[PDB]
Amino acid sequence: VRLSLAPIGGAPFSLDATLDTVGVVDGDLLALQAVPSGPPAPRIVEDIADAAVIFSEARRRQWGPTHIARGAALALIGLILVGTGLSVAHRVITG
Amino acid sequence: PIVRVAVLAAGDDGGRLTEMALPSELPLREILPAVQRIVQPVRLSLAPIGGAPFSLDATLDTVGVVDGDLLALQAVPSGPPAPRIVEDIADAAVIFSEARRRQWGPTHIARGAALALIGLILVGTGLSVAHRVITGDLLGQFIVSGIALATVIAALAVRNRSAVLATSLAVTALVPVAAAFALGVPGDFGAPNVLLAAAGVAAWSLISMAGSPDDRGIAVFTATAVTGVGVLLVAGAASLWVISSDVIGCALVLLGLIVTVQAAQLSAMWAVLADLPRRVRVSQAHQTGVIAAGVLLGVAGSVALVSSANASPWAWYIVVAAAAGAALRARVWDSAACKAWLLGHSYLLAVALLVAFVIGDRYQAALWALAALAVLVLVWIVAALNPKIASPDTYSLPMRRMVGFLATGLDASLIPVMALLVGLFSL
Amino acid sequence: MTARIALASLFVVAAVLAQPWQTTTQRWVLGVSIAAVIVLLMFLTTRIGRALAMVRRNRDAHRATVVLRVDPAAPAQLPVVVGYLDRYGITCDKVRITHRDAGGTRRSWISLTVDAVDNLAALQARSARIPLQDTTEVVGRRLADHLREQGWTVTVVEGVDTPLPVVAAYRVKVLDEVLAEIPAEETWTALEFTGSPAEPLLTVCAAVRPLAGLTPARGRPALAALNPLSTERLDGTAVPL
Repeated sequence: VRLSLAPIGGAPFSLDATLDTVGVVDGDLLALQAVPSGPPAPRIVEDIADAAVIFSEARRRQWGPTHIARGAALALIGLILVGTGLSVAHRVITG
Repeated sequence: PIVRVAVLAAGDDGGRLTEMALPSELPLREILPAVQRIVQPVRLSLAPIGGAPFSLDATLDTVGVVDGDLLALQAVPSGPPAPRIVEDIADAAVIFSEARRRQWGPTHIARGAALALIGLILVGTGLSVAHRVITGDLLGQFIVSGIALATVIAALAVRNRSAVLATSLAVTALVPVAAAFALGVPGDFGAPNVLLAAAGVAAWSLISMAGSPDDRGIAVFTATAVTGVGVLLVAGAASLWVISSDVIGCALVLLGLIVTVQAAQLSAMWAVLADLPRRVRVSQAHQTGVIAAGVLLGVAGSVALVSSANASPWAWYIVVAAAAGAALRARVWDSAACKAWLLGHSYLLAVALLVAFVIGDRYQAALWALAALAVLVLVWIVAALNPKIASPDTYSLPMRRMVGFLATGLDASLIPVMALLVGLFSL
Repeated sequence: MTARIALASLFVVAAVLAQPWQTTTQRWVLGVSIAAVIVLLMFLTTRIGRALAMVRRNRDAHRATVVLRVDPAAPAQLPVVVGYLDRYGITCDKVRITHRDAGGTRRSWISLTVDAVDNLAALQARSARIPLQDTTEVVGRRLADHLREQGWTVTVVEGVDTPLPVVAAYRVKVLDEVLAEIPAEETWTALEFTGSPAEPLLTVCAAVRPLAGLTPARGRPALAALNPLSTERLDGTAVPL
């Protein structure tokens, strides 16, 4: 293994350079995690333009158990509404 | 114990999206200062897109971060809204009431006029036809055609001036139009008249679907068009060749399920990627309407087979089989309105039988028909309380499979039954 | 499949009513019915239409694909690539791994493709126009740098390779003895995962110039898109490993 120090969210330190050359000020947070056997991960950033549209899809969940409820009541309402009419339109002739 | 996540900070201009990997098992108050320097008088924090900000004390483990989710950089929730306070009850009515969007304005009048008009056309038509069907005098057909022609022009006259009234005025134009052609060579409400009308709306619709500059009114056109075309043929062949005591619907329910089972391809038949969003919905609108053509057809003759008395025990199973088939053919359809349409096929058909017997003076199957609705309503409710029988995930795989051979084992297994009712192979 | 069963049931009910199976008035059609049910029974008509379309063949921008070359590839770097099917809200359609074994060396490739209709929302945020290619490049660089993080040395590639020159198509039953088995002077093997890395699914095909459990493809389109650079879903039923 190879454990070493690292500022949070960055690649670990270079083992043979003092912390004072990388710029460690008194009061940082350093992590003892392994050493990259590869690249230092420059964390490529891409720009965003309309960040509102990302959330509007998060709220817009799928079919889900929500559209079931509208189908539930809108079914139940029509059931009653024909329920009375049937019985009294039964009576609009005889009873 | 590091985890790889991607944060999103968009407050300044557009937004900046980077990712990272971060040390779990800590109070987020420790790692917040770091991210604030990478991507960038208030306080900030981290939240999943679609949820509320995460506490500054919990860890990225106990707050449930999976390695690779997309967090956002939102603010600490709020403080108090600092309620106002006004003592004079007089101004307590003017102050606390502005937050309504109450102003009369010269746009509550725009919606005003059009809504008045659509009423004038509708009852303008219905009066004349009522002046034409319960009594007889053709002065209506003068007035029918008069208003029918007029609205025809107006939609074509504001195609590029309102962009919403236009598409609204088109859809209402087909009510008097279908009324007009239906009045040539009357009969007893006539045998071949229904041939003339199916030409009209299928004409009027197709002209306007392409005439729509955007969405919001496409699906209603598409569905009634195929519905007009569909009824035209099975009415035309019914006008000369076949007498078809009962087998008009045998053509319909056949044609019905045919349209429903073959639905994805038909939508494609109507077909820089910048204008992708405009193309994707129209595609969806096309599908959601086309399916309604199926159901409305599916019942269209089905309401006529079991309609009168003295029907067939094979006729009773000729409709029931179809219903279930369509009902179990929903699990393949993704959107919501797509599902509901076929799902409520039985519902729509249920009431049809009821009125049929009440208007047919039966008072026998009527009550049953009302008892055949509750059974369908009751299952809707228990589908809503617990997301268990509605969710096919807490099932078994052969159950998920058996429903398959169950599905295709019946929706098509009625064409042999179809040959019985008409007796196509009794000849 | 339903058209076949429905028409079969049709003819058979049509024939069973031939109690007067005589005078060749109801026996003739009886013969034609029992004859047709045979020809309707669905591995023969399929090659019929296949050969028709094949001889006819003798004359998008919703999908972009990024492909990675790593030399010392191994199944030790499998989870790192099955994870990238669904994360950062980008929902990669399918992830594909290909090896050429011509000679002794296995030339490796990762194949990543992203549609546009089921993650239209996210791409709509990067710009009003749809930056499909650039975005896919970004995820590809992310895989590159995470995989080099582990230690393997990777290379982005665009003139990737060819299993069909730009020739035997086989898709296997499902399991390991085979992929250790795979001959001739050239070997193209292609592994591909998809289907919700909560639990993924996969299909596998291989090409060289029936060994244990292979199966040919009569009717080639299946080879045309076996190269990683292809943007196609690798026809074949899926398996839960």
